[PDB]
Amino acid sequence: EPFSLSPIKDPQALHKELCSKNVIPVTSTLEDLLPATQAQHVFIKRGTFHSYNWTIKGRSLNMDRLRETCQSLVDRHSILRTSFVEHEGHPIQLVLANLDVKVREVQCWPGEDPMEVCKALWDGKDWPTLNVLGGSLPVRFTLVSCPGNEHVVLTIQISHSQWDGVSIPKLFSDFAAIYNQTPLPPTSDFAHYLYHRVSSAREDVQQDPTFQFWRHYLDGAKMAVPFAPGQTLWTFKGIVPPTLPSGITMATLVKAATALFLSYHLGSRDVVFGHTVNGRNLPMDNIESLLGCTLNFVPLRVTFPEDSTDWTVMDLLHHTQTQYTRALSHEHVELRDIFQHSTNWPAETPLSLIVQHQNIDLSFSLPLRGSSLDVQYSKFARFDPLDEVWIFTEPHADRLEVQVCANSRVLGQEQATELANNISAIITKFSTDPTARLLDITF
Repeated sequence: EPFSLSPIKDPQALHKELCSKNVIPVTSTLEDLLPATQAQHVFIKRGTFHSYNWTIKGRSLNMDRLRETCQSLVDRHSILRTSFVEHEGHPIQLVLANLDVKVREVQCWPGEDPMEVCKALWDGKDWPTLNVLGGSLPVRFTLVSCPGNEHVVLTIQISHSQWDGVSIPKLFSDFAAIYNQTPLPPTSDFAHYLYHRVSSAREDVQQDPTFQFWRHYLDGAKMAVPFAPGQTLWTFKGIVPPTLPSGITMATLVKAATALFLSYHLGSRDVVFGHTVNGRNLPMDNIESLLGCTLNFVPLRVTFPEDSTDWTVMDLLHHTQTQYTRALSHEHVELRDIFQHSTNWPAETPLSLIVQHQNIDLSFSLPLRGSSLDVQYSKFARFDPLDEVWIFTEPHADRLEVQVCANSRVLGQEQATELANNISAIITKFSTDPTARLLDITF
């Protein structure tokens, strides 16, 4: 039932207020109002904002159909017609309906490159004036054309509060299908994910198997805390794609390497750090395909035995993997709720290190139908960490790329290079000799 999770006594008054301030269209209606998730808020606070860019070349392009497909795409997915604002200091999402999609359109001078126009608008105003919590719809479309309309760039702007690695290819395949006039099966939206989470929660938190699980999982844990800490720095290190032992995933290999790294530097046999889970293990219709950000950042605990047990790399890999798989049915709840209900830690305790293995599409396509129609993908992206360090790993065909992303005040360039180097060295060492004794590992 709509508005059943609204923290606002009167949602319609808020919508009317936004319309009268010319923030959202006056003819829109308010379909729902829900809290934004902690993960959505993570991305918003970090200015996480993308332009997904499609360069379309050929004589077959139908500009009117392209335009109407933008409208139909937004009709289909309510997350794309969502507006975000803050109240009582914490973020809510307003799902709009009766929303007219208006495309920003540019007809270029002869010889003027459409992508260069897109880049100028991006750098000159689109991301520098971004203010997602002001309520302006983050999802909006731009169409930049050369005089013959046979060289065109279509862009889709979007906040990472509105997509994730699993579902962004569905945005593109739905777009193509709508343009190609292929019917699509009905789908659920992000609001329905949120309602389903609440329906599976027990009213008495003490009786909730998920918070019982996290209390048990984290029992006796102490999470290390960085000492007090510029610009966003990305640092990359590529290695030969690791050979996986049977039954062990690439994500496990990366997270086990990170755990060993931390055990050494912290002088600890019991480490807790953050990692990204996809949040799509909830039993609900269309969980695999609904569009939105169901990502979660949750604690991963790795506990090493005493030296006498003489663990091998394989023992660590198996343990690390089950320390993830144990939590699958419980991984969808708010981090601050895990900390409030299942630990003695302050609810607003942040994760200071987050490991995210990208076991998602690394390449994208928009298969628009036409005799002569070439479509090429590219993107612009903003992302600015706060006090945390991110480690992303991308499993390409010719390399596993270890990426470190952190503010230079938190992790200086020489330090980030060393982190990426050490983590990648451990991954390769684990891969090269999975039967090695942990006590014998150096890096």
